[PDB]
Amino acid sequence: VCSEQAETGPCRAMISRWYFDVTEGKCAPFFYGGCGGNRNNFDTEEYCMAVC
Amino acid sequence: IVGGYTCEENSLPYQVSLNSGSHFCGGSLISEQWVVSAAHCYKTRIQVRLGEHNIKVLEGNEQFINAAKIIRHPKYNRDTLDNDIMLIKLSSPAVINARVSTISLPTAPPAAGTECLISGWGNTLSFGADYPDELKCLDAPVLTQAECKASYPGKITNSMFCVGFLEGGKDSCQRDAGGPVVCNGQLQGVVSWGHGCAWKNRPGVYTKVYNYVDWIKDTIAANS
Ligand SMILES: [Ca+2]
Repeated sequence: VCSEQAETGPCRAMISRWYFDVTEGKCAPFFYGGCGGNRNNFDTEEYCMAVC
Repeated sequence: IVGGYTCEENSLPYQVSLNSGSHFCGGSLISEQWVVSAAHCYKTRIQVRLGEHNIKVLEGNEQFINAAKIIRHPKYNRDTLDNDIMLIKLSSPAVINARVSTISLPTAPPAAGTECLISGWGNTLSFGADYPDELKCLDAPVLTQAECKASYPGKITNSMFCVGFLEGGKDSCQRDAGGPVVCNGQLQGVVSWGHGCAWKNRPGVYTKVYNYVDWIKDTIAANS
C-alpha cells in the first residue's frame, strides 16, 4: 500500500492528493482523477506520513 | 484537452467550472438555475463559476454562485462508472446574457460520424502535466458503438459512448470531467473517463445525456 505508484486513474477530474514516495522516502502531491487508482492515496500529507 | 485549440473569448457561454479550493471539474449550464456535470465530480461543497474564459484572470463577466443542491444520479456506480451524471442547482439564478447562457438538452441520441465540440480547462499533455488558464476546444467525431466497445472490452455500459480519434493525439483529459460535448447545438455528452489521455485506441468515454432527459426534467421539477 505504501509502495504503489501514484495512480491518477481513468476519471478526468483534478483532485490534489498525497502518496508516499519510496525513493524520496517522504509523502508527495499528485493529481488524482477521482476514481479507481490504488490505496497509496491520501487527502493530507500529515495523514500520509501517519500511515507510511 | 489534448491536441485542441484555445476557444474564442465569448464563444461557449454555457461552459462552467466547478470550484472548491480550485477548479477541479467542468459543467454545462442547462437552465438559469441548473448545471449538468459528472457524478464522480461530486463534492459536498461546490462554488460554480460562469462566464469564465481565463480561470486565473478576472475579466468582468464572471458570476460566482454556490451550489445549493448537488444531486448524483441515483444509480451511479462508483466501480463501473455507470450513470456518471450529476445535477447542481445554483443558489441564485444565473443572469443570462452574451457571456453566460444555456445549452439545449438533446432531442435525439448522438449519431456516429457527427462532429462535436468538447471543451474544458483540462490537461493539455498525454504524458506530464500542463494545465491551461484559458478555455480549450476540440472538434471530434462520435464513434460507432463497435469502435467504442472494441477499445474498452467489457467496460462500455448503456450510459456511455465514445468521441475522439482511435489514432490518438486528441482527447479530453484530467480537469475536463463534467464538461460538455456539444453536437449541432445540443449537449450530447458529459466528459467522464478514459484510459490515459489521447492514447492510441483509447478514445474518451462520455455519458450519454439523452438517456437522462426525463430524469433531468423530473429532478428539476422535484426541486423547484
Ligand atoms: Ca476569468
